[PDB]
Amino acid sequence: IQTQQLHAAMADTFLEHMCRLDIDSPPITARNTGIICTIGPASRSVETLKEMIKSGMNVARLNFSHGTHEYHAETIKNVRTATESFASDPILYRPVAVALDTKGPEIRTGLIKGSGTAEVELKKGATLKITLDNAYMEKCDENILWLDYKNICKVVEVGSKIYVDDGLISLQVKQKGADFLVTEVENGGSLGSKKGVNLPGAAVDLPAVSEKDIQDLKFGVEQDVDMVFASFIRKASDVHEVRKVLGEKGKNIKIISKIENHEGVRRFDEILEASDGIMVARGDLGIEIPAEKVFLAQKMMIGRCNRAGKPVICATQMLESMIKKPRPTRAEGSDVANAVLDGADCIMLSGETAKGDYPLEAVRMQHLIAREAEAAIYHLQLFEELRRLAPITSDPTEATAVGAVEASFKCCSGAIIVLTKSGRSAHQVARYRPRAPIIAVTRNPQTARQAHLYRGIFPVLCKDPVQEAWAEDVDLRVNFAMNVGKARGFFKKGDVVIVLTGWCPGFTNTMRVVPVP
Amino acid sequence: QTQQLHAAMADTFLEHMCRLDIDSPPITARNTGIICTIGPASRSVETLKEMIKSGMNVARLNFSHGTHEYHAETIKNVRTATESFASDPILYRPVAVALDTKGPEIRTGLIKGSGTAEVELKKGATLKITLDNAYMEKCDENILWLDYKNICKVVEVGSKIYVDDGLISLQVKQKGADFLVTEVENGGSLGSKKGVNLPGAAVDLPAVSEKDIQDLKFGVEQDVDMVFASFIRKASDVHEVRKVLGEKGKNIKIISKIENHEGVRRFDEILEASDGIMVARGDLGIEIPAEKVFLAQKMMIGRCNRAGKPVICATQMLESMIKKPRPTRAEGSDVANAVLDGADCIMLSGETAKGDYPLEAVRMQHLIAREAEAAIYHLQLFEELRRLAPITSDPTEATAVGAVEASFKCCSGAIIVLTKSGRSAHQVARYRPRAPIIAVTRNPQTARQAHLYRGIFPVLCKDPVQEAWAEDVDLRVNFAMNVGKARGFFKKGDVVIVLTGFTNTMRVVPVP
Amino acid sequence: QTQQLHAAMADTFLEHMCRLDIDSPPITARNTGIICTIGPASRSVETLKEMIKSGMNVARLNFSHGTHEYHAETIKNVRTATESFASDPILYRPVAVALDTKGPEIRTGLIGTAEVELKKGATLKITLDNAYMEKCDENILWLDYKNICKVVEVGSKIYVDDGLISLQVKQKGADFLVTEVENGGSLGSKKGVNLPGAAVDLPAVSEKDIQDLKFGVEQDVDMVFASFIRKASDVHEVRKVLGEKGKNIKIISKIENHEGVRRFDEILEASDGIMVARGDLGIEIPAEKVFLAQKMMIGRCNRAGKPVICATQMLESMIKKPRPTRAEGSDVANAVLDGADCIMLSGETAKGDYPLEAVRMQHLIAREAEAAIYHLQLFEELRRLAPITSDPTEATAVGAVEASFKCCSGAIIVLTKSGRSAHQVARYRPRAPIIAVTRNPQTARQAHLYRGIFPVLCKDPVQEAWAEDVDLRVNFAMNVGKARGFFKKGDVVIVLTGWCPGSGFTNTMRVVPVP
Amino acid sequence: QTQQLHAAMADTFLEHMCRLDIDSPPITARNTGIICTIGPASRSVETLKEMIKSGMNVARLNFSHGTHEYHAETIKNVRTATESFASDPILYRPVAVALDTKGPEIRTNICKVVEVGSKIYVDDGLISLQVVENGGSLGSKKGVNLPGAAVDLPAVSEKDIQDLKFGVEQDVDMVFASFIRKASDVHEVRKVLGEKGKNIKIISKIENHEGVRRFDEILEASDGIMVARGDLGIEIPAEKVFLAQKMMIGRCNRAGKPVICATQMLESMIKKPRPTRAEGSDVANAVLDGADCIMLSGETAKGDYPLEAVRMQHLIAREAEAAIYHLQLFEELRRLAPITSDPTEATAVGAVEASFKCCSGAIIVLTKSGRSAHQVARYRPRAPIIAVTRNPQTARQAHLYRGIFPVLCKDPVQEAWAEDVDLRVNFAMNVGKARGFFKKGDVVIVLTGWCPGFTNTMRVVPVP
Ligand SMILES: O=C([O-])C(=O)[O-]
Ligand SMILES: O=C([O-])C(=O)[O-]
Ligand SMILES: O=C([O-])C(=O)[O-]
Ligand SMILES: [Mg+2]
Ligand SMILES: [Mg+2]
Repeated sequence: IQTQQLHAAMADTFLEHMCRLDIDSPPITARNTGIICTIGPASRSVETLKEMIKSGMNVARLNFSHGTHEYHAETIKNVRTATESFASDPILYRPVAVALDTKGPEIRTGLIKGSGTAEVELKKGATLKITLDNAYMEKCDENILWLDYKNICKVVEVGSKIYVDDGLISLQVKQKGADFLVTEVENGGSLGSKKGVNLPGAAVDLPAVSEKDIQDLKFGVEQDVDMVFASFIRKASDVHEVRKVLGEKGKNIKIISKIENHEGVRRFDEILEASDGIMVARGDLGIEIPAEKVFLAQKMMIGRCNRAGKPVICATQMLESMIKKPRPTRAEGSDVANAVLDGADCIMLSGETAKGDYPLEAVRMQHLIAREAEAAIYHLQLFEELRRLAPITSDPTEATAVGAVEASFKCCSGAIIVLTKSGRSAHQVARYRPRAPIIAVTRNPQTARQAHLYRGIFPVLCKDPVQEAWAEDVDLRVNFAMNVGKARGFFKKGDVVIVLTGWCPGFTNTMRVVPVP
Repeated sequence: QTQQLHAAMADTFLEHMCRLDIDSPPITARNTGIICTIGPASRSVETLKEMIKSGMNVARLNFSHGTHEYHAETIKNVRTATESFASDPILYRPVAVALDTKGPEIRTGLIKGSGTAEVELKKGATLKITLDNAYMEKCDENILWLDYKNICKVVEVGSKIYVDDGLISLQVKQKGADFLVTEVENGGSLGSKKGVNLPGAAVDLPAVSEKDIQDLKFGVEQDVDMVFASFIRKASDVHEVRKVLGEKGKNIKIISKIENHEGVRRFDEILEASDGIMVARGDLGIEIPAEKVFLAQKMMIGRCNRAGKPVICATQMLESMIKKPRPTRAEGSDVANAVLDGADCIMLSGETAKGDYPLEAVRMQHLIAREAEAAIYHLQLFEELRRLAPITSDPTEATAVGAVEASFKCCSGAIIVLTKSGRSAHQVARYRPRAPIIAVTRNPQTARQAHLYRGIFPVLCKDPVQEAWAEDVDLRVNFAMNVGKARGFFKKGDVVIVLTGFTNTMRVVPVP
Repeated sequence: QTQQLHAAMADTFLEHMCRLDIDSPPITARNTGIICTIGPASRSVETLKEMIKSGMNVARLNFSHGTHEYHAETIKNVRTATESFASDPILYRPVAVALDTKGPEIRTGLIGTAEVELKKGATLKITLDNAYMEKCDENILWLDYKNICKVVEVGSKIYVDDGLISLQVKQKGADFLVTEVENGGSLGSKKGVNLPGAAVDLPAVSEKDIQDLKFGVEQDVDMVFASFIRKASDVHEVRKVLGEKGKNIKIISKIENHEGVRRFDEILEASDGIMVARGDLGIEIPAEKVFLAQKMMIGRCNRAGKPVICATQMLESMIKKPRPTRAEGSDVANAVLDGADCIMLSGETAKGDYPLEAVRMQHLIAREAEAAIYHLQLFEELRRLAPITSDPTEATAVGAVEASFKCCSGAIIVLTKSGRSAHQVARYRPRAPIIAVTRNPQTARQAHLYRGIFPVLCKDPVQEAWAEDVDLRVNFAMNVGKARGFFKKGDVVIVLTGWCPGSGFTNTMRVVPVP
Repeated sequence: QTQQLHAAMADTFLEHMCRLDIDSPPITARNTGIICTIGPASRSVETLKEMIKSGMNVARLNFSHGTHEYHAETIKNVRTATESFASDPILYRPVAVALDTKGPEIRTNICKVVEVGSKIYVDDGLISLQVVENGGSLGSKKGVNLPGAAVDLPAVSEKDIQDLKFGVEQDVDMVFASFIRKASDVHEVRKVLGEKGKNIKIISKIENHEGVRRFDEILEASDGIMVARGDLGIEIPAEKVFLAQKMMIGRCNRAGKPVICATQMLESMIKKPRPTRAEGSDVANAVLDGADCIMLSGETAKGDYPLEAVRMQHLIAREAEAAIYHLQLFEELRRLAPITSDPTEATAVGAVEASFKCCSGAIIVLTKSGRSAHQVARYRPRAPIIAVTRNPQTARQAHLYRGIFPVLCKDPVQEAWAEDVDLRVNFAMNVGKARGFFKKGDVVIVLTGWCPGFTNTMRVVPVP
């Protein structure tokens, strides 16, 4: 039996491509889809972080909706300690990126009985009074809930719907007031502490980048984070507000815009052009818009991101049951596989790794599903379509990238080795979605960390000193990439690989089809 | 724009995705059938009436549990709620009845103590699986009885044993002809009569057991519309089910359930022998690695679409809705991608049998499937189905593919097909048109069995046969006109396709 | 297998080419209409009879020459030869009459069959003095375009005999032109003249054209080939001249210059059809660009569902020889493969020595080319590019063609009054021949403009029961296909009819076995 | 826009036709080679010089007429005219020499192969006979065709053996083998050429039904194919020739072997200064079919306007090359290409893909034998392939492939391979600039090796 679903790859129709998908055809060793994991109490120790990197974590996500600046600074220190514990072997060292997820214009409840882990049961048809009196921030119960959004009574109306936690608890405003709302519980359950609140039909007037967000962003600039997941972005000027706060010191920090509402979907095109990447944050999105329409927004945003060549992240509840169970549901396995088939550069875990009981199992399961799904990609149709929709340009590097991907398909290349300084040449290869893994050799540690945003880029950080002869320096990094693929099992001596370098000390314009040793 | 028609005109699948519009409302008609498992939560006539209104098309009865007395009351309640809408044939919705056989299953004994007595299995503990029937009703943390008497002949040291949907995992360390000491790998609250899986073993249990025979015969007496045959491994298994149904139940459809590696490997011969396929991801996710299930699902749905047989994607599609009133983002995506794969039917098993939100589950499947039907890249699917269609001289196939083509060119409100056995309407559903298929029939069984096919909206006509054949056809056609008008599928001045008669007449007619 | 069905099953156009089999015989039916120019070599009733037997469907009358009496006799002979087969409606082939306009032509003077040798590099003076009209020589030349000096410039090119003689304008006199011969040759009398880069100021419809068009309305012509159409307003002038009496006369606009190509879209919308008139076009634009205009116009006509004619010099060597050249054989096949509804002969039939051999050769090539069409790709593209509409006939038509591919129908039988339902089927280009049954003799004749339509004229009286009248005409189409070899009983065909007497639209499709 | 780039972006072939623009000017480079038959009208050194200036790439010598001294002289005039431009290596265009064999010809055991009622055709099918049907003017020593008969004449006669060895001694670049009917016939030609002429390309001419029926054996055994429509149009029905032409051109494109469309492409230009509309369509459609080369045989040997015929083919081929639906053609050639791990094929297809992405002005290929240039032309790029070589034979033989513009580098080999590469690459830059293919600032694709022997390096560089 052939491997990597190569029999399905030869199908002349997408229907026959489906008919040839073989569970007995093993995939390749390399996994092209990046894995972003949210760090929390269940994954903050250096010990867990080490195994998580070994399990397939590429980006550590820090959710600034919780915790103080000292809490996150320790998380960053632990991430770097666990990551650098493998730095002794540059061939096996896997770079790990650090991502700052902003709180954003969030609405959160108060503390229930005074404990963040405490909870209180709610019943259907019961009455719960929402208050803005700060005398009940930590005195929330089954009858009084405190909110942090002071202007709620001016944006919701009688008969409006209010959702708590992840849309699980629903409330309808029956009575209004100056600083209180009397709502009826429809969908009862356990109400916890500091849970998220959504007002779908309302136009929340909270700042896209609040003062806390500005302070949190400056903290990220000082901690040398690699990217920013900016929450509740609904327009391009919001993306710009984040970039100005990052200022000159953080020019190279990637801004990933999170689409979590209808306006963000409506204004997606202007948002995508202004951002470095997009996150389909299905948690809030699944509450702001009807649940049955979320898959339309996901496939649309991933499609437009592939067309523009910018990274897109599918996130939230991909393996939600693994928070309490060691194995996912069949729906969860399909969701991860379908996200990769959609064309998502990265898949995310947020809860399965931050607080769940099986954080390692969740990361390995994502690694396994993404690997199987990448082989099931209909590369024949995907590559030609990406070719037909690519604007014609006289940029020599873009021609080198598409020429490398085409050559990698013709000879079934073991890898595409790209020597890059900023990552751009490597990104231009990933935009055409080659089957072969992209080994991006760089001396810049930031671009090595940021390379995980693009599908298929395996960044390797060269710590060897710069040779005086440029041809020797190039040959060093290529040989460095050769040893990485050999040691990681991507290729072996005698296999064929594509090598992307420059010809003279500017941009990658040289393409070589070389044997491995 | 509506029906995602701006995306439907894209010349590339990538642009078809880019044009998916959450503000583009779908049509009223919902093409994908919804099969619901009946249990304590949805067994009552009053709840069953709401189930039909919520969008339920097929009632599924899991014979792995319950007596014949229990299921006969379920079937009695299903027909009572269904026939309570029979006073209006325009609005009457036919509901099929499906029997899910137990099959070659492996289940644990009753834990010691109460019937609800559960035990706890801790990771790093030992457990001795036994056949001694003395512990059949005396299971605990140390001993555990199984109903598979040949387990010691197919398993060896180092193999894995799964209990309770693979949530509990065991590793056998020392094997004997009577005892099997094992090491708990995961662990959890272990209950009674829980299913057991042996992935690396070749279980030699009968495909159609003694209990399966009496259940199948019982299904024939209860006039069931279809049978779901569990753990079908080879085409010879399908023939055994057909043999039991015999002459009395020759018209009952056999939907083979693929649940193991052997069934996937022999899917071609199983599909040829069966009337349909159920991708039963529950056991399949335990018999083969979980990360490979989506390959088997997309393979089986594709091959069934290629063969024109109905395929069902099942199990845990909206699992979190058992306890919660809203699904997860992965579950909403799982339903949509199942419909985008090409699945004729989607199923609920626990979300409707024992869950706290059975009507919400059905309602959610209705919303996602209708939304996913409009997002189907009909342009590429039709071309590929035509190209890959086996060449025939059958006049009925040329008429069927002509009606679907004509339904695209004019974006018809529906395709009205007059049929007795349903084969005419099935030949239209094979090419997967966007417009709904209003299949008018007088055969009650045909109207119930029609739910297995995508897009077929069956309507039962109880009018007597007129002497003049042209008089009778015009009545059935007008009965379909009033149905599509009442259900909001089309309106006066809209254009629909009519298929009459072998079926050889195709008409484009404005709605009166 | 036959009709290149192995090449038709190819999944790529390259493999479709690789499977083209010279040993795969085509079907009996020929879908491309053949238009033949009548002249001294083909005007007799006897010769016209053999032309119909050889495959002639439309008779073209070139009104650049001949008087109204000469042409009236031609039509009488055409109708005499055509009606000589009227005794058997099963084998009767309708024949159309087409009037080719004189148009804004420029013609030289008179030099008694006298010929003058023009030498390269010599000086040739073009004058407008009507005193040199009958005295044309190697030194002085007279034209009938009295406004030539105001539209041509110094350095412009002038062509004098179907592009054979080339001239370059060196000086611009008060009422004359001083040119330099570039491509010399034998200069005759009253030869056509082309001014490529100039904006000719001649009326689109001249006084002679008005009378010749009125003559066409009175002689009951089926179509008009309107010469040198350059804009939509020209087509309207032709439509207004035809008036109410000739409202149903199809106007085929002839594209013969750059402006006609540049403004093609406005011309096509206003016309009933298009002719790629490559004679003048090959002189007004560079010859190497003509195939670009030909394939563009044929493509846009296929997209709009309007008839297109490829014309001029398709078998030019057959004027003097009994066999065509390899370039001529390829040209006809490529015109059919491009998507042309009709192919034309103009000279190979009017004055050549082998008029019948030219008609049979077009019939043979068109039949072979029709089988080599990549119907798989063509139908898919025509399907994807077809505007979505709620017209019941359009849905029925595309459904019939789809069904004919699914079952390899032997034919598509269409019952039509005006021809529209048959035209709507032909626009999707089915492989099977379309048998259009009609009682209207004009729609039977005009149907030859559309590819694949085999018109048959039913002379039986209208039955009182509509179902009997439908069954009569359908059975008539069955006997026609049987006698002509389109199918044998047991074959499958598609039948397009109405549903009620007086529905007003073709809405019923039946896949029936052949009687 | 230019080069029919608006029509190139169409998503369907029908829309590609609808967008063909007579006002969209083509590029300067002409990719289709032009083969001209030399005769009394084109043998002078003066005329041959103008013939090269008009666009002639291959000189064809028809050994059906003339003695060895006539043909030996003709080669001398061709080489004299060709080398008259050798003083400037940037403007020198190599010219190939082709030997067209007489073959098993019949000209005015016949009684043992025909029967009563059989057809006999004389001249170019102009006179018909039944054992007179189509009368006419009969000349001396005219060709005769027996369509339904199985002629038992030797595939390679004694005259052919002596004529083929004569080609080996005159250093011809290729042989046009007439009336090839089987693979064993092609092998007979290779044996006569022997070891001394192993590198002489054999182009098999398909002129009868058996040749079409046995086409697959002939393509595998030959270096190239000629659709010789003259004899083919008499042996098989005239209306069926376009089927054989499109079949043979397709199978050659699939196999990556050169194919020549020949005979009567501009036949009326023997006596007239302008072609017919059918002739213009024939040349353009042959290029659209995928023909590597187009031929003239009579329009250049004896006609009154040999130069005008060469320029007209040059103009039509350039116009037709822009009208090719490259989008579908490249995708189909890619999907139908056997999967291989050969770095040169991966390098070649990557260069063609990159040339489409940046609309490159040229694809510069540094090659010794021509293989790397041939592998690029098989994927049919829109951009011209400038093949830089030091081998003079491969420069002449490169004209058989569509799009290859050969340039002969006479500069000495530099010691550092990087300097030799930079020398030859800049040589290609000066050639394309001097010919108007590109200008400074344009982008081109450069194909070289990586070490001082497979071509594996591709560079996307601006024109200096
Ligand atoms: O913020 C998020 O990640 C979300 O809403 O899922
Ligand atoms: O006048 C014409 O018909 C032409 O130019 O072909
Ligand atoms: O001999 C030839 O070249 C021909 O017949 O075309
Ligand atoms: Mg956050
Ligand atoms: Mg005229």
